[PDB]
Amino acid sequence: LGFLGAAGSTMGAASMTLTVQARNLLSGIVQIKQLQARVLAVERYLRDQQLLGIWGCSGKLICCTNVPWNSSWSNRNLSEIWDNMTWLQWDKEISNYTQIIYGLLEESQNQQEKNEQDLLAL
Amino acid sequence: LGFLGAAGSTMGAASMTLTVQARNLLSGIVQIKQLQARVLAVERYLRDQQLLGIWGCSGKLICCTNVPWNSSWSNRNLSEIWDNMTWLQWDKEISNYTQIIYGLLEESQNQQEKNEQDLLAL
Amino acid sequence: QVQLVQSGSGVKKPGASVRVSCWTSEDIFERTELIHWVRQAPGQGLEWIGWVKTVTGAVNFGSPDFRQRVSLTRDRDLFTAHMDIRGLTQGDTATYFCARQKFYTGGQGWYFDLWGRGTLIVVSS
Amino acid sequence: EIVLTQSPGTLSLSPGETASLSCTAASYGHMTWYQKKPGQPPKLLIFATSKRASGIPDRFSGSQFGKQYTLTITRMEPEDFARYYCQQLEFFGQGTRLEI
Amino acid sequence: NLWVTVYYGVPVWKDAETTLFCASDAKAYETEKHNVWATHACVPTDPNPQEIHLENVTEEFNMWKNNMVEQMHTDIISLWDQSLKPCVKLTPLCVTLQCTNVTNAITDMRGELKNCSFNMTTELRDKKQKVYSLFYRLDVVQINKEYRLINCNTSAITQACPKVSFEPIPIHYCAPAGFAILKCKDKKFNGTGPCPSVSTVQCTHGIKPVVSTQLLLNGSLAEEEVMIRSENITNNAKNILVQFNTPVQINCTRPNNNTRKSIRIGPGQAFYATGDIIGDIRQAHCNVSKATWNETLGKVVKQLRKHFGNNTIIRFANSSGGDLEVTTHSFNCGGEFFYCNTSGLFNSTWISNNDSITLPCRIKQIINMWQRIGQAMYAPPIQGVIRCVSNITGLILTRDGGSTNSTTETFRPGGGDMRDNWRSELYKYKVVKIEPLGVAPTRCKRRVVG
Amino acid sequence: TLQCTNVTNAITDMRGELKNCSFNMTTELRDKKQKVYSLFYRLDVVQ
Ligand SMILES: *[C@@H]1O[C@H](CO)[C@@H](O[C@@H]2O[C@H](CO)[C@@H](O[C@@H]3O[C@H](CO)[C@@H](O)[C@H](O[C@H]4O[C@H](CO)[C@@H](O)[C@H](O)[C@@H]4O)[C@@H]3O)[C@H](O)[C@H]2NC(C)=O)[C@H](O)[C@H]1NC(C)=O
Ligand SMILES: *[C@@H]1O[C@H](CO)[C@@H](O[C@@H]2O[C@H](CO)[C@@H](O[C@@H]3O[C@H](CO[C@H]4O[C@H](CO)[C@@H](O)[C@H](O)[C@@H]4O)[C@@H](O)[C@H](O)[C@@H]3O)[C@H](O)[C@H]2NC(C)=O)[C@H](O)[C@H]1NC(C)=O
Ligand SMILES: *[C@@H]1O[C@H](CO)[C@@H](O[C@@H]2O[C@H](CO)[C@@H](O[C@@H]3O[C@H](CO)[C@@H](O)[C@H](O)[C@@H]3O)[C@H](O)[C@H]2NC(C)=O)[C@H](O)[C@H]1NC(C)=O
Ligand SMILES: *[C@@H]1O[C@H](CO)[C@@H](O[C@@H]2O[C@H](CO)[C@@H](O)[C@H](O)[C@H]2NC(C)=O)[C@H](O)[C@H]1NC(C)=O
Ligand SMILES: *[C@@H]1O[C@H](CO)[C@@H](O[C@@H]2O[C@H](CO)[C@@H](O)[C@H](O)[C@H]2NC(C)=O)[C@H](O)[C@H]1NC(C)=O
Ligand SMILES: *[C@@H]1O[C@H](CO)[C@@H](O[C@@H]2O[C@H](CO)[C@@H](O)[C@H](O)[C@H]2NC(C)=O)[C@H](O)[C@H]1NC(C)=O
Ligand SMILES: *[C@@H]1O[C@H](CO)[C@@H](O[C@@H]2O[C@H](CO)[C@@H](O)[C@H](O)[C@H]2NC(C)=O)[C@H](O)[C@H]1NC(C)=O
Ligand SMILES: *[C@@H]1O[C@H](CO)[C@@H](O[C@@H]2O[C@H](CO)[C@@H](O)[C@H](O)[C@H]2NC(C)=O)[C@H](O)[C@H]1NC(C)=O
Ligand SMILES: *[C@@H]1O[C@H](CO)[C@@H](O[C@@H]2O[C@H](CO)[C@@H](O)[C@H](O)[C@H]2NC(C)=O)[C@H](O)[C@H]1NC(C)=O
Ligand SMILES: *[C@@H]1O[C@H](CO)[C@@H](O[C@@H]2O[C@H](CO)[C@@H](O)[C@H](O)[C@H]2NC(C)=O)[C@H](O)[C@H]1NC(C)=O
Ligand SMILES: *[C@@H]1O[C@H](CO)[C@@H](O[C@@H]2O[C@H](CO)[C@@H](O)[C@H](O)[C@H]2NC(C)=O)[C@H](O)[C@H]1NC(C)=O
Ligand SMILES: *[C@@H]1O[C@H](CO)[C@@H](O[C@@H]2O[C@H](CO)[C@@H](O)[C@H](O)[C@H]2NC(C)=O)[C@H](O)[C@H]1NC(C)=O
Ligand SMILES: *[C@@H]1O[C@H](CO)[C@@H](O[C@@H]2O[C@H](CO)[C@@H](O)[C@H](O)[C@H]2NC(C)=O)[C@H](O)[C@H]1NC(C)=O
Ligand SMILES: *[C@@H]1O[C@H](CO)[C@@H](O)[C@H](O)[C@H]1NC(C)=O
Ligand SMILES: *[C@@H]1O[C@H](CO)[C@@H](O)[C@H](O)[C@H]1NC(C)=O
Ligand SMILES: *[C@@H]1O[C@H](CO)[C@@H](O)[C@H](O)[C@H]1NC(C)=O
Ligand SMILES: *[C@@H]1O[C@H](CO)[C@@H](O)[C@H](O)[C@H]1NC(C)=O
Ligand SMILES: *[C@@H]1O[C@H](CO)[C@@H](O)[C@H](O)[C@H]1NC(C)=O
Ligand SMILES: *[C@@H]1O[C@H](CO)[C@@H](O)[C@H](O)[C@H]1NC(C)=O
Ligand SMILES: *[C@@H]1O[C@H](CO)[C@@H](O)[C@H](O)[C@H]1NC(C)=O
Ligand SMILES: *[C@@H]1O[C@H](CO)[C@@H](O)[C@H](O)[C@H]1NC(C)=O
Ligand SMILES: *[C@@H]1O[C@H](CO)[C@@H](O)[C@H](O)[C@H]1NC(C)=O
Repeated sequence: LGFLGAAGSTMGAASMTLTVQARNLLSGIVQIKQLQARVLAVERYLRDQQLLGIWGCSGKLICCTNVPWNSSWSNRNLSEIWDNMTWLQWDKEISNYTQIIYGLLEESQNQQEKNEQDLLAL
Repeated sequence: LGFLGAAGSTMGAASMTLTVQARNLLSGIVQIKQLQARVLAVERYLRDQQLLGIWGCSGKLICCTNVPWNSSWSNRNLSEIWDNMTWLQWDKEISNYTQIIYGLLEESQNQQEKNEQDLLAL
Repeated sequence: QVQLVQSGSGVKKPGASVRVSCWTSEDIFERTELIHWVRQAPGQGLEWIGWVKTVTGAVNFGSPDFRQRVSLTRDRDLFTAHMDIRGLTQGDTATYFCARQKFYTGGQGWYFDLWGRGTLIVVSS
Repeated sequence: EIVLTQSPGTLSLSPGETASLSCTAASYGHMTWYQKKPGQPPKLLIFATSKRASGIPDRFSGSQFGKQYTLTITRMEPEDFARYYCQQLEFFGQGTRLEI
Repeated sequence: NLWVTVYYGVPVWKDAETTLFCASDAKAYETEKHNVWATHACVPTDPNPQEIHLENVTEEFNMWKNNMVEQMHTDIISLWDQSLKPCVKLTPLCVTLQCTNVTNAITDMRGELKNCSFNMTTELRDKKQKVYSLFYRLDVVQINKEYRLINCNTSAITQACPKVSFEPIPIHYCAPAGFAILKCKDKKFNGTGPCPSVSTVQCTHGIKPVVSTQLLLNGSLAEEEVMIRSENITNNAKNILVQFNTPVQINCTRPNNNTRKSIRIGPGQAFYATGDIIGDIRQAHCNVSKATWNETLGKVVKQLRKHFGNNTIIRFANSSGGDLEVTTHSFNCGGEFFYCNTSGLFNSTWISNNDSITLPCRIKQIINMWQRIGQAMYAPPIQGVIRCVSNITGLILTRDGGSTNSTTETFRPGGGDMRDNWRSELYKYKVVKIEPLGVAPTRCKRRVVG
Repeated sequence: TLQCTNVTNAITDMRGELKNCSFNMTTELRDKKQKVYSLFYRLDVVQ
């Protein structure tokens, strides 16, 4: 696959390249409008890392939650999604309620898990 | 031993000061060429964190892998390296091994462990 | 092999003064750290005379026999250099050359990358 | 003691064999070589570092040890028959000449 | 068996160049808000003592490749140029001057001063005025009564701004985060080659942007004995930094209550020019202690013999020629620019086995800095009193070339390249970058629980 | 103000393309003026 080779391929196959994509400037790392561009690349990276930190997904390429998948928002078989679709197509199907999904990751998983862990700790 | 005071110590002894080195502007933190210098320090810092994230070593000063050491890279004893050498000498000693080692850590450990762990989670 | 433009040749009486000069384009001159002069007498090997620094005009001569009788000058706005010789003798008959060095790093030795065609000075009765 | 001297001096050469010229000097340092023909200004052959001078068509090479430097010229080509001189900073040698 | 392990924060560095931060004394800025070197904002001096002695660490230095010099040089020029942009733009000043020598003077017939007048513009396009005032011989050329300014065919002559001090202010250079400045602690260091002992510092200290030609003034003093340093010793193109271990003190003065006149040459366009002079007029000059100077040269000679042998003769001589800036000692005292005759200092020969030296000086108001082509600065006069004291810390010397029939060598003042001054302070420091990534063997297997 | 006529005594190729014009230009001194002469192309000038 290689960089950019991966996006077109079945969503399952794409998982093999997640580090490749991270290395090839996805991370925003840089090898007076040019200065502004360098700063913006950094901001984009840190913002996304903050989301992962909120979700408890930081440090991982693949991260799971206890929030159920909204099947009514995709209407497809599990294997159909992983083998018969690209990520480019997939993004269009679940784009509308994405604000909800992100909120659920915080509320349904992390706020409660941290409180329960604190109760066990004390 | 203070900033870089560890350079005069053995590689083993030096490990006690890794946090100190992290504190002493390794972080890139500040107390129009001066602006560019500040941006550069940040870019360098984030790059190194990404590399640790790729290795799965993020958040730790010391990290292990299942990738075996090549005795042919140094032809030195384990205790010889830790007690009879400085880090400055060591870097020179294995300096042409960075490309292979860095690739092995990603390919042999980090992507593989994450895929296997996902399968257990399914 | 870029040539420096050299002044013409001629004959002088003993004790007379003479001026020798050379010119270059501004993109040649600016690059030069030192302008050197050498002398080629018939039947002899090449002899170093001295040099002038293009920036400050500082001069460092070889034998004192030249220092007393030779003055070197430069003009950065005209992209030229001049050698003024006084007290000419019959022993000074020789071909004189303008030559240049553009090496700015020490330990590399001296270089004469550019040369003029040179000029002949004859001193006689 | 003469600071810079050259050898062998004038010699006959046969094209097809590679030439060898050499010179020595007081103390130690980088040394360079020039080619000269009658009626012409001299030209640089070898950089003082022994690196070939720019504009030279890969026929010249050399190296040094101690106080001595050796210059070689590929196949003694007749086109290169000329006066040759060593230089060490302020000093020039007496030179050599290639003949046949 | 052994396995690969990763260590973040490892104390390893590599040679590198990076832009350094300008730091200075905020209090110096408070004493003069428009000082060109102080700047309007900077990093604090960071006077805090070095934490680190780097025991058992050695490394190679090469002051001739030290890029801190280029950054210092670039910043000094850039600050100078920026400080002159607000200035009045005296370009209209170049008009035909008609004049003769100063008459009815008390005097010291010195030809140094002329009394000149010209048709100058005024606040109104319709009106002209006669300015008068005095000029120095060095600033003018003949077209014989008709004169022109010596730099009138350059792109511009502009007045130094009247409220900008040029007094040197200490400038410290500090590392960017992730970088460090290393300092060689070896006593009497060459400035090149392996250093037996090093240390780490957050910033440089004590460096001042002092402009001078033949004699470095107010620099660091060699630690024990006079040091001789050069890029090479066989290449006569290279300059020698003498580095005295003791100062040689000099008094310099300038006569005599010269008054100043303020002329508008256009709307609000103030032009300053030299007015009348009260009392006797004397040639400017300096005293160098004769005894101190002689002892100092003897120490230099002893060091030179280390490179040339003990069967040698060391001769000194004055400049061979070239621009006024290289042939004379030039310096800025009180805002005035002086050029002094140093030949009295070098008339000596040294052979193996309350008095003072007075040096005459000359003054010009038009200065071409750093041998720049096409630009010139006109200094406004300082109002009548210059008193200046300085520390000579070393000389910039060159050696005559040519073959000899003897062991005699001759040395002269030379250089004039300001980068050689900066190097005399920066040789102690080196810039490196810290590289945290490292790997080493251990027995660990990275046990995994899934 | 330029005062001038067509180029004359030229070898030529009456083409009106070139003009020979003179004027009083300033000098390095406010007090002096010089006659420049030189050539202009027709496209660059108007009456
Ligand atoms: C080597 O170091 C010495 C000492 O550090 C240095 O000599 C010093 O020079 C400064 C500046 O010329 C002198 O400071 C002056 O002191 C007088 C004392 O009354 C002041 O009046 C001066 O003020 C002037 O500038 C002000 C700026 O706004 C004006 O407002 C004011 O009206 C004056 O014009 C100024 O502070 C200092 O006294 C001397 N020190 C000695 C011992 O003379 C020397 O110049 C350095 N050498 C080199 C080559 O830099
Ligand atoms: C000024 O610049 C000069 C150069 O233009 C400097 O001269 C150099 O000085 C060093 C130190 O004295 C000399 O090194 C010596 O080399 C000889 C022999 O060379 C050996 O290594 C070469 C590598 O290619 C090899 O080919 C030879 O066979 C030898 O193995 C040694 O025997 C000496 O011990 C010493 O190492 C340099 O040779 C010399 N010039 C050159 C071109 O090497 C001079 O020192 C500078 N002056 C200063 C810095 O003050
Ligand atoms: C800017 O103006 C100055 C001053 O007029 C110009 O410098 C002058 O340049 C001329 C021509 O090179 C020099 O003339 C020489 O005079 C000597 C006298 O013995 C004569 O032997 C030479 O043959 C020649 O005639 C003149 O001396 C020199 N003036 C000074 C004070 O050095 C300068 O060239 C002008 N810059 C320009 C036009 O770009
Ligand atoms: C791009 O298209 C080609 C050609 O269709 C894909 O090649 C597939 O290779 C695998 C190998 O096991 C076969 O099983 C597939 O049947 C081939 N194509 C299809 C459509 O199945 C190639 O994988 C495609 N690249 C992607 C999807 O990223
Ligand atoms: C620098 O080197 C010295 C030795 O020259 C080190 O001193 C060591 O001190 C420990 C103290 O227990 C001894 O056990 C070692 O044997 C000493 N070393 C030697 C070689 O005798 C000093 O620690 C070194 N600096 C650093 C930072 O480690
Ligand atoms: C320069 O020349 C001017 C003009 O001659 C001198 O000033 C004149 O001095 C006389 C005598 O006091 C006055 O009567 C004139 O009115 C003055 N002229 C002006 C314009 O004020 C000036 O003193 C001379 N400068 C010197 C000699 O240094
Ligand atoms: C200013 O004084 C100088 C002398 O110091 C005058 O020039 C001299 O004029 C006399 C003749 O009257 C000559 O004999 C001298 O040789 C000249 N000296 C020099 C150095 O050339 C000068 O003319 C006076 N004023 C002006 C405007 O020239
Ligand atoms: C240069 O002048 C200064 C004074 O401006 C001299 O320094 C003073 O010398 C007297 C001598 O009795 C001392 O009492 C003062 O205390 C000195 N002032 C100081 C040290 O600030 C200086 O010695 C003179 N230099 C020379 C070479 O004569
Ligand atoms: C340099 O030394 C000279 C000579 O000692 C000083 O000039 C003397 O200054 C005093 C001041 O009262 C006069 O009385 C003497 O007649 C002067 N001697 C002369 C003119 O030969 C000179 O001032 C000193 N320069 C300084 C200290 O800058
Ligand atoms: C240099 O100029 C200053 C003035 O700018 C002179 O100061 C005068 O000193 C006398 C001394 O009694 C006072 O009465 C005057 O009032 C002062 N002038 C002013 C304007 O206040 C100083 O004396 C002058 N020096 C010389 C050599 O004349
Ligand atoms: C260096 O010192 C000498 C005196 O020892 C200065 O004297 C010059 O000597 C030559 C001899 O032919 C004269 O022609 C010159 O006229 C003398 N001086 C001048 C200014 O021309 C020599 O000038 C000094 N060099 C300098 C000051 O650069
Ligand atoms: C620099 O100082 C020296 C020494 O004072 C000056 O040499 C003088 O040159 C004139 C030339 O006619 C001689 O008459 C003097 O006797 C010399 N004085 C000596 C030898 O002590 C030299 O001229 C000065 N240079 C300049 C440019 O002024
Ligand atoms: C020339 O060097 C001397 C010696 O370093 C300087 O005098 C010293 O100044 C410092 C200032 O803090 C004092 O602490 C020392 O005690 C002084 N040493 C003495 C008096 O022997 C002198 O100031 C320097 N001159 C200049 C112009 O910088
Ligand atoms: C998955 O495939 C089965 C096939 O019988 C189908 O019944 C089911 O609805 C599919 N799930 C989807 C489309 O989400
Ligand atoms: C998303 O919203 C847009 C705009 O309302 C609508 O046109 C589209 O059908 C929606 N798509 C999905 C997948 O809900
Ligand atoms: C060790 O080096 C050998 C060299 O042939 C290589 O084949 C082997 O794979 C290397 N081991 C590791 C862990 O890289
Ligand atoms: C470690 O030391 C032992 C001592 O007998 C030696 O045999 C072995 O080869 C050494 N290992 C190295 C140098 O890697
Ligand atoms: C890296 O390669 C260079 C090439 O000559 C070699 O000299 C050096 O020893 C090598 N370093 C390592 C760590 O293998
Ligand atoms: C200055 O202008 C006046 C006229 O206002 C003129 O007469 C004079 O000649 C000009 N300059 C001189 C030196 O006369
Ligand atoms: C300077 O370098 C020379 C040559 O290596 C050496 O002999 C001398 O001792 C050095 N000086 C110092 C102070 O190290
Ligand atoms: C300098 O010292 C020497 C002796 O070493 C002496 O002969 C000479 O006269 C002294 N120069 C002076 C005092 O100016
Ligand atoms: C310069 O000005 C004068 C003013 O009378 C005018 O006659 C002249 O034509 C102008 N220029 C030329 C070249 O004549």
